[PDB]
Amino acid sequence: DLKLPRQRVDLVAPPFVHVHEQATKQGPKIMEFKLVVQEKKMVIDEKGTTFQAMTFNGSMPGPLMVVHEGDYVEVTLVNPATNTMPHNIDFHSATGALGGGALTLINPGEQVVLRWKATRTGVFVYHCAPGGPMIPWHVVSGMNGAVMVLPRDGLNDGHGHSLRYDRIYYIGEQDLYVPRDEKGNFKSYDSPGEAYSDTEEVMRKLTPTHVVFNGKAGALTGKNALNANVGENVLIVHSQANRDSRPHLIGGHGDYVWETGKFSNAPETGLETWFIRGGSAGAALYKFLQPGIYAYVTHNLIEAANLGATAHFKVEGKWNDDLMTQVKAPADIPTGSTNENLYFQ
Amino acid sequence: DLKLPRQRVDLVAPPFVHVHEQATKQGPKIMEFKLVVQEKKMVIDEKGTTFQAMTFNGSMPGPLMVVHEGDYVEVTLVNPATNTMPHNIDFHSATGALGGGALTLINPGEQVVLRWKATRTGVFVYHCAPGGPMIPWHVVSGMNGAVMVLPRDGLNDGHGHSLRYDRIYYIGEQDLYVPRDEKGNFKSYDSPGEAYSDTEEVMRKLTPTHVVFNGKAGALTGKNALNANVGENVLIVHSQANRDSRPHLIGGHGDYVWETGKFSNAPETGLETWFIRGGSAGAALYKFLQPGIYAYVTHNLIEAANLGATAHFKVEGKWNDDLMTQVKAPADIPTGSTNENLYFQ
Amino acid sequence: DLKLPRQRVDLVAPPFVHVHEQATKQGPKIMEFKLVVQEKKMVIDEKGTTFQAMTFNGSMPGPLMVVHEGDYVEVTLVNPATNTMPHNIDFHSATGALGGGALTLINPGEQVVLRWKATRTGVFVYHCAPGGPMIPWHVVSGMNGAVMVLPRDGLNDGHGHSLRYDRIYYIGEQDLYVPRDEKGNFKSYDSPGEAYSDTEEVMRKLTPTHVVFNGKAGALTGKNALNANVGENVLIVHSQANRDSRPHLIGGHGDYVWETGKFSNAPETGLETWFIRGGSAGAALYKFLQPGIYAYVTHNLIEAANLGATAHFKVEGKWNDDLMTQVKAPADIPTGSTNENLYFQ
Ligand SMILES: OC[C@H]1O[C@@](CO)(O[C@H]2O[C@H](CO)[C@@H](O)[C@H](O)[C@H]2O)[C@@H](O)[C@@H]1O
Ligand SMILES: OC[C@H]1O[C@@](CO)(O[C@H]2O[C@H](CO)[C@@H](O)[C@H](O)[C@H]2O)[C@@H](O)[C@@H]1O
Ligand SMILES: OC[C@H]1O[C@@](CO)(O[C@H]2O[C@H](CO)[C@@H](O)[C@H](O)[C@H]2O)[C@@H](O)[C@@H]1O
Ligand SMILES: OC[C@H]1O[C@@](CO)(O[C@H]2O[C@H](CO)[C@@H](O)[C@H](O)[C@H]2O)[C@@H](O)[C@@H]1O
Ligand SMILES: OC[C@H]1O[C@@](CO)(O[C@H]2O[C@H](CO)[C@@H](O)[C@H](O)[C@H]2O)[C@@H](O)[C@@H]1O
Ligand SMILES: OC[C@H]1O[C@@](CO)(O[C@H]2O[C@H](CO)[C@@H](O)[C@H](O)[C@H]2O)[C@@H](O)[C@@H]1O
Ligand SMILES: O=N[O-]
Ligand SMILES: O=N[O-]
Ligand SMILES: O=N[O-]
Ligand SMILES: [Cu+2]
Ligand SMILES: [Cu+2]
Ligand SMILES: [Cu+2]
Ligand SMILES: [Cu+2]
Ligand SMILES: [Cu+2]
Ligand SMILES: [Cu+2]
Repeated sequence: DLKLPRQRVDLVAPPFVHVHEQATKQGPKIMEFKLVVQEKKMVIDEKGTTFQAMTFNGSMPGPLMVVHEGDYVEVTLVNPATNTMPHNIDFHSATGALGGGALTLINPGEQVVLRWKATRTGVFVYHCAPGGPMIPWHVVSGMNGAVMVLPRDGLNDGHGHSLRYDRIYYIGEQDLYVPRDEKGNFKSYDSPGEAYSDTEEVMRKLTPTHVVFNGKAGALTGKNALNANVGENVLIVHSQANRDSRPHLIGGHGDYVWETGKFSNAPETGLETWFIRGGSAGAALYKFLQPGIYAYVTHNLIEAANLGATAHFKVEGKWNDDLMTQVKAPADIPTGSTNENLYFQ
Repeated sequence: DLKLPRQRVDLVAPPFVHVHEQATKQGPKIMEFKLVVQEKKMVIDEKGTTFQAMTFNGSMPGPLMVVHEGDYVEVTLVNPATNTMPHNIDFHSATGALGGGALTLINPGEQVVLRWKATRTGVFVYHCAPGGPMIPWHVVSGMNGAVMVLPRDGLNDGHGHSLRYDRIYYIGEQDLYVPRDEKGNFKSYDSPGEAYSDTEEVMRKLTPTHVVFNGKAGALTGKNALNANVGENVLIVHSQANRDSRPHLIGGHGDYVWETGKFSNAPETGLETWFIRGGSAGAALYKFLQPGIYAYVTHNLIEAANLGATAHFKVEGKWNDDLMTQVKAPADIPTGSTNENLYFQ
Repeated sequence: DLKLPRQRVDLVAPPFVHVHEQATKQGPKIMEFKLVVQEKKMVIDEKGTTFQAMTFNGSMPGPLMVVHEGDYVEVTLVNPATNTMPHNIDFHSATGALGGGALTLINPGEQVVLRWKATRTGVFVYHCAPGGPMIPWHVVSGMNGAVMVLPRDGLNDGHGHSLRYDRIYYIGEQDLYVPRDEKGNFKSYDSPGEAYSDTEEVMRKLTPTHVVFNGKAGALTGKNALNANVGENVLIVHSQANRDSRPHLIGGHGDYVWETGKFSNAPETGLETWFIRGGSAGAALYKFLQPGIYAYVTHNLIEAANLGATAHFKVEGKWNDDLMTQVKAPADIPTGSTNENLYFQ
């Protein structure tokens, strides 16, 4: 008796995002999505450490879903019989039944269909939440993604001006809790159930062993750097389902930032570093002004450099010497400025 | 020579709140409160772990005090002779003398009377702060609560519209640092002074053993779930005197959120998760739209599920299938969608 | 071919700030600064613990630089041949080349000259970032400071009213990771290179051993308390290059707070406690209303009291009994209020 047109969406693997309109003249639709749970061993760092991951659609994070305010979102959640555990889904975008968790619990060999109305604009976390201690364990094993609910007129600056992005990337940040043996080496297991007891002990001390973007250390560096061009406005959606993060674009800014992630609120302008509260998604727009490599980090630099939480942008274009220039390349310290140099000595 | 009418307030135990007006036509009053310090052993988790608590009025958190802008707050602080330590009180709502700490130090067998003018609107932490290392130790032993200073016209949305709550709950979140023996079992002591040295060692590593609402794991679940009804606007005041928190209402939202807690600032709209900075109180309004169980957590889900930080709301009313429905209950995965399902495989 | 007037600035050691105008009728200038790297052993706590620090200009934090929107900032970075490591500088205020890091790498015996345009208003972190794991290690060894880019019309309240400070202080907060031996005693080293391996192990567990203002526990207490007078509007700039903080002025407030630190955004009013995201600077204005000692802390009170993170203000002036008074000094609890006292018993 919901009498609206239906539109299948084909999801794509992060950090990319399925095709969508920003501003739309379409009316409300039933937007149809499918998520398939996959339990699998995955490589999470550059030394080849593995862990028993649980995922939506085989990725950490799960894929970004994009709809408009007033759409209905009809999600088929599938739990293949090759899986070992029950799973469900909780949309922070949705109203009632623990975000849908209380209507989507499925055993291996089952699927369920949930519909929720997109009444709240912004970027939102979705995650598995089967009950009790299994809630944090499924989330920190990788069962979390995000959904974006755009206003039908697209983004604005909170002051009556339209904002349009040229490109969008979804950065899902994952805190991982990998057990170690007595010598400090990471431990391997043959199933998620076998890893559980040792993993819960690490989780209880609230200190991750790894903090990664797109599921592994180095996943968005080198060959898999994020592309952009000088002049492009880029939307960077950042989610963290369990733990705080402080995003920073090294050599850039957040031109417009919704750090609490909700487009009914005006964005902040010109941030250096923003804050994604654990259990949320946020978003930053930036118009690139300079070519070159840009690191995108959480600005706990220990987590960024030593636990896995660095992505790169490779930006093509021409250098602007008015914004920044090397006036003098590295040279020998004269003599002759010794007394000057002071001085604190 | 302060020539105003006096009004006694009788405090009640959290999560409930003493009777008060939102909007008032009363002028400034001297609002009279009494807090009695109680040192006592308390049960803090579902396994019956005890710890040597220090409290205002026998509860963690201490009770919520409610006054209006321009009121004077006259607090009698009592330290019974059955107590073993000195105590005092610091109101983050108050101006001068370290929030009142420097005027309220009392030994067992003494009481003191402090008056502060409510010049700043919002929700604010109060806590004990006797000096030096005793400041964190008294606070993380449970000596903290909150005070709400309402505007005389009540709450508003920052855009000229009145906001009224039907119900108010005060959620005090407490980080606890319980010593363990060599086998990992929690240790018991005969007095707070005996527990101190071992507790300070845990405190120094900044990782709590427990994170609890209303003083213990499970304190606001089951029989003591928070009641509401569909259509009610509920104000949820959240305080944390020592450590950050990220509140989330599972299956709901924050319709209007003052996460820094101060009603001179417009609230944010439609949040999924908000952020209570350690040493502050914040507040969220929500109008319930769906019946059923709602979990209220800090969205570090490890802390929520495994260290004690989950409350429940039980909401009566009729389900709205337009907002959310189970389109198809759990069923067998057909065959026939195998190739479809993809695909990431 | 940049055809503007040049103005040398002489930096001063924090928490003080070089002379500058708030509002200015000067046009854009090339503002010339010099920073000299100094590696040196420094005392970081009241027990005389030492560590192998790395600094800009011999201080933690490095000094505050102040310029106006549209100025060009020309920084000579010097790495004396007595140093052992390469260094560079990344301005979060600057656009391109990793904030300048990619144009300023210098070996001992070298200097480099970088120019960046001050296109973004606010307070911003600067820090060393030589590459890879050396980025967090140089930052948490003390190589970080801040730059303030004022609007040419000075500060405003976001609602068309000018804000002017009488005094400015720069509080740089530093998380330190000092290795311990098997007995728990802090370890000493003859060089930063010798300290590195043991320090990286502490860094990896994300729990600092010390959290200090102006480079050491007690650095802004006693003789070095910050001075003010009743009626003065004081700007308190707070930076943290690697880790979150939650500033609080005990017995005061933040009258106007830019916790994300960027003056294109209206400040929040009347905060109790604010939040400096790791990798950022923020700023709070406060007009002192009461004389006496004020503690300024991070409101993790364990970090404030037990790990080093307390500063003091000593404020001269006359006490205002309307704002706060001790109605009755500590006295014997009567008898006769026993039944009253209740009650929770
Ligand atoms: O009381 C609401 C509670 O029930 C759930 C089932 O988990 O949703 C249902 O609500 C009613 C059952 O008592 C029915 O009217 C409805 O058919 C059903 O979806 C939860 O969503 C909610 O928490
Ligand atoms: O971190 C403890 C200790 O363990 C060792 C191996 O015994 O390294 C492990 O931990 C390192 C830090 O996480 C990893 O780099 C490595 O993959 C892992 O085996 C030691 O090298 C280290 O001292
Ligand atoms: O200098 C203010 C300082 O004193 C206190 C006492 O702890 O308040 C007092 O201030 C004056 C004492 O020098 C008196 O005028 C007043 O009677 C008294 O309350 C503190 O509140 C403050 O930090
Ligand atoms: O956590 C360490 C280790 O200690 C034991 C008892 O030896 O359990 C203790 O710690 C648990 C986690 O906090 C608690 O659930 C329990 O109350 C406590 O005794 C072991 O069971 C555990 O492996
Ligand atoms: O592609 C930009 C990249 O180069 C740097 C050098 O580290 O800046 C340079 O940019 C160009 C070199 O390809 C030149 O036009 C320019 O002379 C030079 O400064 C970085 O700043 C940037 O990341
Ligand atoms: O904290 C561990 C343990 O080590 C000792 C010395 O063995 O103290 C060290 O650690 C203390 C806390 O950081 C410091 O106060 C002191 O400078 C340091 O030597 C013990 O006293 C303590 O139990
Ligand atoms: O400038 N960021 O590390
Ligand atoms: O949806 N919260 O765990
Ligand atoms: O009131 N601050 O600890
Ligand atoms: Cu799951
Ligand atoms: Cu959630
Ligand atoms: Cu006390
Ligand atoms: Cu306080
Ligand atoms: Cu360096
Ligand atoms: Cu940086």
